[PDB]
Amino acid sequence: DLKLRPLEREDLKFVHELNNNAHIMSYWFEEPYEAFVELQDLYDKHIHDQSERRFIVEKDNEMVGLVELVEIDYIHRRTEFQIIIDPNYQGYGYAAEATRLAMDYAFSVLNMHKIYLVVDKENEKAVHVYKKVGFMVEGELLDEFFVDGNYHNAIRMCMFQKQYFEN
Amino acid sequence: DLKLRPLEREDLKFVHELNNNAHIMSYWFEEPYEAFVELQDLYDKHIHDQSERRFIVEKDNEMVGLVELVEIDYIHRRTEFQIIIDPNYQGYGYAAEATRLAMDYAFSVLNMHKIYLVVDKENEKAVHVYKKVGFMVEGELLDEFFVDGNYHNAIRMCMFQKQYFEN
Amino acid sequence: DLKLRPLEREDLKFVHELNNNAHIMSYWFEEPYEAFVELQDLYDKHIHDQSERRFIVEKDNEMVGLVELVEIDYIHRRTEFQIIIDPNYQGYGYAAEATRLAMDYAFSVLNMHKIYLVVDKENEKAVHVYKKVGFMVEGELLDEFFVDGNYHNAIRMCMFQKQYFEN
Amino acid sequence: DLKLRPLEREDLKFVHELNNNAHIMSYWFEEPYEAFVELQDLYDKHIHDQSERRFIVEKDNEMVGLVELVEIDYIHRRTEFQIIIDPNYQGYGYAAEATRLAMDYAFSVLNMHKIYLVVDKENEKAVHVYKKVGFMVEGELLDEFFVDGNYHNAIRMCMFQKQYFEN
Amino acid sequence: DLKLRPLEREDLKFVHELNNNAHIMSYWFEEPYEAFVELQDLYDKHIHDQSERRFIVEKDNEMVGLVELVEIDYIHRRTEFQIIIDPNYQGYGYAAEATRLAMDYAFSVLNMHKIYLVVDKENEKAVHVYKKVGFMVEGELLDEFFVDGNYHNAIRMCMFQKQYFEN
Amino acid sequence: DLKLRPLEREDLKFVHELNNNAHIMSYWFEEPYEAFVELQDLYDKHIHDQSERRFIVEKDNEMVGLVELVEIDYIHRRTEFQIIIDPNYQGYGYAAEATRLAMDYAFSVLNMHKIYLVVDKENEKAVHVYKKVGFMVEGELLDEFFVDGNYHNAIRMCMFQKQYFEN
Amino acid sequence: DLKLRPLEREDLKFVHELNNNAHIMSYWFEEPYEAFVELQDLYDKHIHDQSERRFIVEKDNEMVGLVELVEIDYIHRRTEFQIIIDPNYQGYGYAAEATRLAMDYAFSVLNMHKIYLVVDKENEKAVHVYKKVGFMVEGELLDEFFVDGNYHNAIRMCMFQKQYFEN
Amino acid sequence: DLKLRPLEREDLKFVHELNNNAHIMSYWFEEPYEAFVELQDLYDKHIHDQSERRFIVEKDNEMVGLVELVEIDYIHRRTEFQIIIDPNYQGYGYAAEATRLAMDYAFSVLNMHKIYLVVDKENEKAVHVYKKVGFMVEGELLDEFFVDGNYHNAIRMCMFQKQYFEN
Amino acid sequence: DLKLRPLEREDLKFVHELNNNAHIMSYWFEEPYEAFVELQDLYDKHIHDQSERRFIVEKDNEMVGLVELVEIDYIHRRTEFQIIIDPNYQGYGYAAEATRLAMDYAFSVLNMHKIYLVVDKENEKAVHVYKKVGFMVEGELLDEFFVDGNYHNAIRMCMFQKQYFEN
Amino acid sequence: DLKLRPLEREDLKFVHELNNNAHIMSYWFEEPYEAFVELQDLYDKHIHDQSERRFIVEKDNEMVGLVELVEIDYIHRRTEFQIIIDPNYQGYGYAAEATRLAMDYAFSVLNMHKIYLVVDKENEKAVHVYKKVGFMVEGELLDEFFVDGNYHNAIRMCMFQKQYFEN
Amino acid sequence: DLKLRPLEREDLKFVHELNNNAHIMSYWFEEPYEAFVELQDLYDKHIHDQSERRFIVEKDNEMVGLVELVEIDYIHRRTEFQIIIDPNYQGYGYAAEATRLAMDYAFSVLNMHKIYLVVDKENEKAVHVYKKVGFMVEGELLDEFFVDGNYHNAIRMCMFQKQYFEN
Amino acid sequence: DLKLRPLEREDLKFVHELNNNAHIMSYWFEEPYEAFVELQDLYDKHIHDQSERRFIVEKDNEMVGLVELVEIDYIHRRTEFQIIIDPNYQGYGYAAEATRLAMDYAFSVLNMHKIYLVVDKENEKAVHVYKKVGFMVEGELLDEFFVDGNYHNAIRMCMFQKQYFEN
Repeated sequence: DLKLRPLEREDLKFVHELNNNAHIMSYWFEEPYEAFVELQDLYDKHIHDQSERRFIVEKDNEMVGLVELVEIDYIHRRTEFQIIIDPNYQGYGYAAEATRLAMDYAFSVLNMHKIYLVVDKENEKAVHVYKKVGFMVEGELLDEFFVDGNYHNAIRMCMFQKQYFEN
Repeated sequence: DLKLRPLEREDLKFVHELNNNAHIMSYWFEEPYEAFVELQDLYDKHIHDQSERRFIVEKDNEMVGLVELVEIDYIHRRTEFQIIIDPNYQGYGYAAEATRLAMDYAFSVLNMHKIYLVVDKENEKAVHVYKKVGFMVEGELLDEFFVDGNYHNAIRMCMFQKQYFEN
Repeated sequence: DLKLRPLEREDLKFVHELNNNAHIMSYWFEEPYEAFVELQDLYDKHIHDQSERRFIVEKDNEMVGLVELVEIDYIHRRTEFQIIIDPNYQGYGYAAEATRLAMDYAFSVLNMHKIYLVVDKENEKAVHVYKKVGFMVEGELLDEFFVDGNYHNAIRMCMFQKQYFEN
Repeated sequence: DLKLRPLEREDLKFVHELNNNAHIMSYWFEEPYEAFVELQDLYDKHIHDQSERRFIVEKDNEMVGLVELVEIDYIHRRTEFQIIIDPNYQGYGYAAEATRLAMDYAFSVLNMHKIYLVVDKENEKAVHVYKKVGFMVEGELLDEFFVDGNYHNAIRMCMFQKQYFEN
Repeated sequence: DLKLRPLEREDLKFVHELNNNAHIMSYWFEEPYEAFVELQDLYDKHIHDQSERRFIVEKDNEMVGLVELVEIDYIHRRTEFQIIIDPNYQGYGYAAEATRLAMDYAFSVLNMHKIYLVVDKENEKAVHVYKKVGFMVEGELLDEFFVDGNYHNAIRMCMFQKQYFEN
Repeated sequence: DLKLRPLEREDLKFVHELNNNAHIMSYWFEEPYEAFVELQDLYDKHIHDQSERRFIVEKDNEMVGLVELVEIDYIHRRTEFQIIIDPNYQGYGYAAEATRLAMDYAFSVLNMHKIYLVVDKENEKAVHVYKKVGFMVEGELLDEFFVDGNYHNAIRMCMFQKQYFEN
Repeated sequence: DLKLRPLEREDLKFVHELNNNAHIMSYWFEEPYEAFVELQDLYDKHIHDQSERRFIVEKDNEMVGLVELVEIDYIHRRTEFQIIIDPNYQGYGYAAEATRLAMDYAFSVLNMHKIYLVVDKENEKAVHVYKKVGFMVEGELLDEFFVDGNYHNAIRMCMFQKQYFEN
Repeated sequence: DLKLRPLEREDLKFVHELNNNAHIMSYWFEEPYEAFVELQDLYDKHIHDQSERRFIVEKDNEMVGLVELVEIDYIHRRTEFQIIIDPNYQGYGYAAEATRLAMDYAFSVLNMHKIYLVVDKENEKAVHVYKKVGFMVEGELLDEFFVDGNYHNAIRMCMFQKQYFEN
Repeated sequence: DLKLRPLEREDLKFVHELNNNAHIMSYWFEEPYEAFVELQDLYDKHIHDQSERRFIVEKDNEMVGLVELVEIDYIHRRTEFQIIIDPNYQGYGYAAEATRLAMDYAFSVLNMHKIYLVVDKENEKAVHVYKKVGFMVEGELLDEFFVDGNYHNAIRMCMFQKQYFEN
Repeated sequence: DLKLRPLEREDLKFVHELNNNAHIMSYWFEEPYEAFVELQDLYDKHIHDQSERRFIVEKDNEMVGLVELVEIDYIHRRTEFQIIIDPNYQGYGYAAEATRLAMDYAFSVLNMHKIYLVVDKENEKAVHVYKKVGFMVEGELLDEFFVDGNYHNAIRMCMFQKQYFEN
Repeated sequence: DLKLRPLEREDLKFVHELNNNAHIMSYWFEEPYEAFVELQDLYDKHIHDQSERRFIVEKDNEMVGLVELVEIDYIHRRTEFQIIIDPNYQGYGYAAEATRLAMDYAFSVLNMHKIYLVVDKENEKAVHVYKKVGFMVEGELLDEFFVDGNYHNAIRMCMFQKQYFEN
Repeated sequence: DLKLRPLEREDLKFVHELNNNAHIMSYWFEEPYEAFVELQDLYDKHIHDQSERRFIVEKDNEMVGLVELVEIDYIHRRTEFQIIIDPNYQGYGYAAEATRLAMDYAFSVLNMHKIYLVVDKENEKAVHVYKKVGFMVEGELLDEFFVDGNYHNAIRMCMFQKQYFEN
């Protein structure tokens, strides 16, 4: 069955391969990086930084994706969620299960009150998967991302602890 | 007439006095601080950090407030705006003029495409001043801030470069 | 009226005097200290450590005591509380008022779920103060502290967020 | 026969595996860690820190678990005890034997006056093991740990030097 | 098909060979270097410097050249472009294709307003390539470079964002 | 008579005032700075950097402006020139005299082959000053600077060693 | 009445004056020192070292001597005791009272099991004062100290916690 | 024949194996250590420290034990002696020969005036071997060591240079 | 054909072998060195130092010598020249060709105005090769070098850029 | 009478004032400097560097000039000599006396074999003073210095130990 | 009466004046120094170095000279002695009295076996002083020091512990 | 034939073996060392220290001994000499030949005026070797070295430059 495990430094190569194929502008603890050694230096720099928690999503000891809890705020008890899945594993529905795992970790382990995520308004699939797992649309950010030649809006969706526990 | 000038280290005391009276949870380059020496250490640490630009708002060589451009993104050309004015100067309408100064700096000097801000949904004054100076409501963030005993929603408002230049 | 303000480095001298007359074995972020320069070095070392919050409790710009929230756990949302009042102010009831200030900060600002404290079972007046302000006895720790020649029991008392909000 | 030996750096991998399968929120000298390199850096940082002693409990040159004496206070002569046994060894009674080993070390080598431990009140089998080896119930901590979705009480149990020497 | 990928540290050897056969006076973040270890030290020093972006241009997992965006100015939104192709690949037109790749990255990802480059006025084939891909002649710099015994003029050529988007 | 002297650290305050009233986006060894302590740290960091030479232009022990030779290239023997005069001294012709001083230093002391400068094409009075002192127009840079709301062209002007020596 | 207080860095001068007149071979955390700046550097180096505790002996806010607990062993619960009194205060019997204060601190605060001291066998006064306050002779060390031209034996005397508490 | 040689870092493993089997509380330049990497760090820290000299005791290039001269005092010309022999080599009488080697080194090379050692009063074998090689009983230290559940006295024995040279 | 290439750190061994057989007093950036690790440390220390440029002289990927441009003065545009050739390659006339290569680099790449060298007045071969390639005698330095038992004079020879370009 | 004394850091200001009025290109341990703080940093960096010795030339506790022994070679026993005298003291003949003092120091204290100096061939005064004190012309360096618009030759003069001692 | 006291850092100025008027080539822990800041840096570097002991010799709280014990060898128990007295005090015999003070310190405190000193064979008055206080001539070192133009012999004189104790 | 070569770091092992079998108290730049890593650290620390020169004396690429020039004084032009030959080579006369090699280096390369050495007066064969190669007896040092139980005299022998050149 699908599993989460803490992200190890030895896994960074895999992570890089991910961020290579999906996009070109990747960040680590909100600092931008392009090359693998950049990613390694940021990892070493933020080794004990508790503002972000990252998990490898595994299927029978096989690395199939990455879950990221970023901008963790332990006073307002909220965190932003980001998920990436290897395109060699699309169709198995792993996105929803990994999102559910991350929801369980954030609400049941981290004792968070709110989870939120931001998707491009073109990616209607992402909006449907996230509505599937229980997210509600919270806002529409105007020209939030300059994507390949022009500005794109984004959908911010959110979900809360007590709503999650009762499902 | 009202003026902006670059924030100097020697001004930090004033800043602290501000953040003392208005709230209790203050940040510097997204790191939290309580005491004055904490603020000084963060200032020294982020001295050349260009992700945030801060200005003292002056009235005839008198310090009346603070303007902050934070989360500056030079690729997506956006920045978040925060303003604080000494309560010994409320009524003179300095909030709107300082916001206009910051708008001019961000759009005409920094060449930003978008400015946005976030206010508590209780502060209906802030919503009206910002609508006055031309901001449009962009979203409503749900239980975004734990404020003195319970969660509060927030209004995210925004404004764009070309809209600004034509007014 | 009685108020809290963030502990500044320039206040450490006052703190030292307190911990000198009241106790002889004092700690700073769980490290022991005796001399003033020890306290200063510990302060500088733990300047941004968010596991402890310290406040000077002031009466009309006069320093009257110290409030400490220590062992702050932002996942289990609990913190231990320690209070010291200058013995030149007994009778004004400043202990209970400062404890109430600290309760408001912990429950309404820090969003804590539980506050707890430990007192010597000899000091029945502290137990009476804390029962007054709403703490409940939670346990009795056996021979927890070696006090002036022999072991003493201690009372662990606690209070919870919603019970505080309903009173 | 079962034995203790000092924890070596080369053993950390084993330790990690333990803390991975048993828990997800693990600490090293009261600092939290998730990944293996985090554990290694914390180990290196607290190499000579005498506030904690850790032992590998071995059965015929085979690593079967971990004993931890933490929060060692050499003035009040007390320490908290934590034990972990690989779940591949339930039934051999290794928990009680390792706990007895740790008692002998703490009382006969460290010259401690008191040992205490904290267990979830759900795990009645740990309470039974510790009552077997001579621990007495000392207190019940209310909502001390947020465990998988809700707060749990905890049992604090303790044992003293002369009572151990007479048994 | 021809592609760009982020320059890795492990690629520096290839880069060196390029800059050795093509030129003898090479720079890295505007600091001069001759030997391989010089290049490595400069790379390590400017690892997170965002004023330059470098890409390996690859043809079917084979390293065929180097693209450099230097003097990146995120306020005036302009960058200088430099291209190198292994002389073992003349005729395949890789210069123009790599330049087009770099244009797409600069205008569509970096949100740049202007790209410019400087060529020796002797190399009319580079001027022809750049005119092909859409660059316009902007100026003639007088005796800008001392080349093999005497001074040479240089052609500064440029291209703008909307003109690129409409072609 | 007007004279040049080496820029001292104790002069930085004056420099700041200049760059504050004249511009808002100022650089030091091509790194941007806003506040005074930023300028001081940059000065200390580039103390022995020989790529830039800065002089205070003085009139009878009175500080009247700043001359900067930047981007000094000792192989191609060229340098860019920047001049600032306190606006309290317009009419005395100090700009041209200071520029002549800088020409003498660059051509007769530094043994430079070429001097160049860049001006906004709006400022026809600077172009007139520089044409007076012997500079020739070399090029027109298109939309090189984003100035107060829109892009401006710039004039690049230059002068050579032997032409200077024969005049 | 006579008092102990923690040794402050600002007191080191006084300490030096002591160690100047009594002997010529003085140590700080078992490292030898002669000059005042040597003493200051050792103090700074061992600032948090808990193997030695030092107290200023005060008479009505007047510095009259020094108490030192050295070679503190928190496992075997023993410490060596050293006392020095300003010769401008001999006759008042301050030696015995300061020794009694130090005994109370070691046995009642530090929870020590044994105190011991070593005196030259010539100093028969020291042997009588220490026998007065309850020390028993424990051993005679042969040629233990080379004193001003020849070797001297030493008397090691000791006293235990339970013996102290019952007097 | 039996030999001494300087202790090398590469020998530390052997040393650890010794201190593992004999006792559980081991020190290096008076700092306590448990694990092998702790021992290595202390060795590196005190590499040039001349207050202790350590020798490997060898029998035909085979490591059979360890000799330690600690607390070396070059002014009073004395040193404490400690010897450990692998229990796989008991019976060959190597203890006395290694002690004789160390005596020769201390008196004939180091020019020491006095050697002393401390043994548990239970180890009557150690007292007889040391009396055999010429040590005289010097004192009996009361409850000097907390050994496995209760306090033990110790015998301090010593021997002098001129007495040694004449035997 | 004979070639120059930038000196790499991996070549230092070869260099050492050279400086071993020819002389005994060798320098690196004017600091003296004897052993190989000394040379490596100097190389690492002066890695980016542009006051000296060194080239390996190669014959068909075979290392046959070393060219050194030292005391490079970019203001007076002069540099001292030193050449060393492996004695296993004497007779092929490589000295003159390597000197010609270095002349071309200094005059045509570095834009130097003057090259000079210093030879022992005994080495009449060196004077003839250098006169062959176009050097003119510039001076005779008296007792400039203490060579193997007595002082030797030296011949300083020089050549200029324009003289070189016209041959 | 005229005196030499070791150059103190507190004298650097005077030195700067010298190097300000005479020339514009000044060096310290062969590194170039312009500003006073540059000179201070070089002084601190080369504080124990014995390759250069500098003396203040004093007339009745009044600072009148500077003597520099540079490029000191302790193997070939030679040093270059440089002298600067305040123009407010020209005519008193202090140049020759300071040169004689420096000659005595170099030959009689430093045990040097040769002193040499280099002067511009225009300064015929310097050649006559140095011939006066006993220097012999050793060489004429061609276009050695680029001086204010064109190249100048230099005269290198020298003098030897035994010649000096016999006068 | 004449006395010794440990050399303080604040005394270095006095020391400098001494070594300036008496000599010109002075050393500190065998490193050479000329200027005052050199002496201060050397002092700070060798602060805890026990190979040298320095004393100010004082007459009624007035600084009259310097005593130095250098090259202290605690194994061979020997030290070299150097003495300096302000020339404003010749006739009072302070040299011999200070030398006797130093003898008492070396033989009675440091437990040295031998003291030795080296004087120029010209100074027969120092040889007479040292013969007076009990030194014996031990050797004549040939051309040991280059003194003001030529080599001088030196007298090495010595004294031993028991001979001192019997006089 | 016998030759000298510069001591490399990779040779230290050999050196250690020498100093182990010949002596037990060995020094490196006058700092004492026992173990191999001590020697390595001392070597690394004094890598560029020019006060000592060390050579491996080799016979046909075979390491046969060590030559050391220590206490090199470049002002008084003297150095102490120390020689060690592997005892597996007695009879070949390598001591005298290596000493002659060292003489040639010191007098003909280093331009030294005097060489001196110190031998135990017991070793008459070293005195005979050194008298053979031209050393003259200069002095007899009394009880200079504590050797294996008692003090020994030493012979100081020397040789001068011109006497060497005439033989």
